[PDB]
Amino acid sequence: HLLQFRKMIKKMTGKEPVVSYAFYGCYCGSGGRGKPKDATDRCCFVHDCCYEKVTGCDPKWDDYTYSWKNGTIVCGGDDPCKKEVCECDKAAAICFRDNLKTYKKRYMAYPDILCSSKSEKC
Amino acid sequence: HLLQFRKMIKKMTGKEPVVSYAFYGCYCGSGGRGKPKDATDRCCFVHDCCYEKVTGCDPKWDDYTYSWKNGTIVCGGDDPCKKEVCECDKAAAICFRDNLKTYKKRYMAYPDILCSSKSEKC
Amino acid sequence: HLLQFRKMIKKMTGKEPVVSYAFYGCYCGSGGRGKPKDATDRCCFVHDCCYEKVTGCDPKWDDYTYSWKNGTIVCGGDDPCKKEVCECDKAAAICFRDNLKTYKKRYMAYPDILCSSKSEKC
Amino acid sequence: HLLQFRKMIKKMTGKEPVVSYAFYGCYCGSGGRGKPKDATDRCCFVHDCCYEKVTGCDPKWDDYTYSWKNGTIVCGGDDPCKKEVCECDKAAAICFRDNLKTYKKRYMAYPDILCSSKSEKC
Ligand SMILES: CCCCCCCCO[C@@H]1O[C@H](CO)[C@@H](O)[C@H](O)[C@H]1O
Ligand SMILES: CCCCCCCCO[C@@H]1O[C@H](CO)[C@@H](O)[C@H](O)[C@H]1O
Repeated sequence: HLLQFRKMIKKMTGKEPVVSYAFYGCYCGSGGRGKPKDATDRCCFVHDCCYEKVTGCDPKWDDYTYSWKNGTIVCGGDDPCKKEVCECDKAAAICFRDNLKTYKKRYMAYPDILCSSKSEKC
Repeated sequence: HLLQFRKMIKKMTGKEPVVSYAFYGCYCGSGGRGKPKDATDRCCFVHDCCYEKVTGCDPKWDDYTYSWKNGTIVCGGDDPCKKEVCECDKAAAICFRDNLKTYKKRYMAYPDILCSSKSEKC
Repeated sequence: HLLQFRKMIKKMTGKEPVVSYAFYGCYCGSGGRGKPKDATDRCCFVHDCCYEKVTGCDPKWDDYTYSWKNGTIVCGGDDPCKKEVCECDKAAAICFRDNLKTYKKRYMAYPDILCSSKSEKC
Repeated sequence: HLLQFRKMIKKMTGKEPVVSYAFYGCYCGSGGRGKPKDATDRCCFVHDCCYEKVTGCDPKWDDYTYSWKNGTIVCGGDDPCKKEVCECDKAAAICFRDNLKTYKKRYMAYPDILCSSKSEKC
């Protein structure tokens, strides 16, 4: 679920996801188009590619089980699909954390009309 | 150029493109996500696939030359790229015209958050 | 803080504020222009007028103290400014609740370009 | 009309208005909030104040008549209202031209949530 993803980003980043990542660049918002603006935007591009590979369940609205075993997110459960989407999220949150240093405010709330016409492939 | 595309849609549809198509469904707005809501939305999905195939120029901001020879849009010029994008637009405008009968007001200004998580491939 | 405001709207409305109100009409989004589209949009117009009257602090990013004493939001604290902005929020959330019946989906994510040219005065 | 305004900015600035000014700062986008970010943003703030003074017609969607007599935009017509809005536009385009030197890319597509809470008065 996006609300679980949100909690992962918050803890690993220290920022309010809805304000800082929900509309960042060209891929963090809903969908995605053109070429990723930067490192953080690439995180969203990859996460987008991740959700598309998920077939058995709904990555957006399906709840998955996870824990913070030793400061790190650990995805569990017997459902390989929901765990699959949990890993997509875990990887994205860590991706945001690693590239926090290159985070540009000019990119949050970035207008999609300004995104390149040719989109990068997963 | 989107402003030329707009003139094609207006003449072939009789509607103000900025109001009636700029935010229609899941693909007519900027970018696109999930599954096309309907016929008209499919027009935008295809047009989106069209602009992605264009490599040599900018489909969004590059001006191309065309004429209305015999009530039909005719794309000209020596530039194969700009003409290529002109055909993308010409096809979309005609696509809107043919499916005008299935146009649903409930779909203009459609919230992207409600679009499917798995997007259709070109 | 907007994140506290968001919690008020959620509890009083039952809807995710970021999806259902962050882009509603002509005033709920950032800023505001033209004439309020409907009742819900008027809630935002008034809330906008409320934040403009606040002088001593930052209504958007300043945290205020409040409680849910008896199913109703109660604003506290010794700071008259922060409490002032808490009341702006409290009033807006209740405003959304009372007009939930007239909430129109066609208005969430409403394009600002379509908003009237002459804006109503506070 | 905004489409005429757009042609003025293009000729006087050499930039695509929809990309470079439609989302610049805190006032160039639709509506406006807080304090102008810079000189260019002030152009939009003033233009905003200009459109609000117009009463007899629609500055956004009403067409006015003008010409480029001697490299300079000249507003004509017998309609004082439409001419009134033509001057608002003419002044803004010139304003953009004069401050092109201070144009900051970090400000195009600027997130309105980051705009000051107290808006400047016309
Ligand atoms: C009125 C309800 C407010 C709930 C909190 C919403 C927080 C997100 O707010 C949104 O941020 C976007 C970019 O970040 C902007 O483009 C939108 O104008 C703004 O509404
Ligand atoms: C589609 C036409 C866009 C023309 C470029 C406009 C440059 C920014 O111009 C702004 O446009 C707003 C709407 O976005 C208007 O409400 C404002 O009057 C104006 O400041």
